[PDB]
Amino acid sequence: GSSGSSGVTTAIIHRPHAREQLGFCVEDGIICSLLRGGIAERGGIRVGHRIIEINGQSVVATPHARIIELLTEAYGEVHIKTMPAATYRLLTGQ
Repeated sequence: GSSGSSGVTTAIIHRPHAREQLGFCVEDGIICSLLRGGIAERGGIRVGHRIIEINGQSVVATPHARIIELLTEAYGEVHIKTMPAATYRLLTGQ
């Protein structure tokens, strides 16, 4: 691609199996720890960043509980949109 708007980080997780862990630990819609040598790292998951959208679904105002049910339902090609709470907030602060 040519038109690139550097801003929100987008990662892609490869979940070939359902009975397989994820590696990345999410807390209140915000990743904290990441499994070393797993998928998250491969896809593009980085702790500290907050989740605002998943599999094409706005979860910025969605309760973790649900977020989990969603991500889980999404297998194989999972699109997780990560964003730094700092920037996001500052953006939607005005």
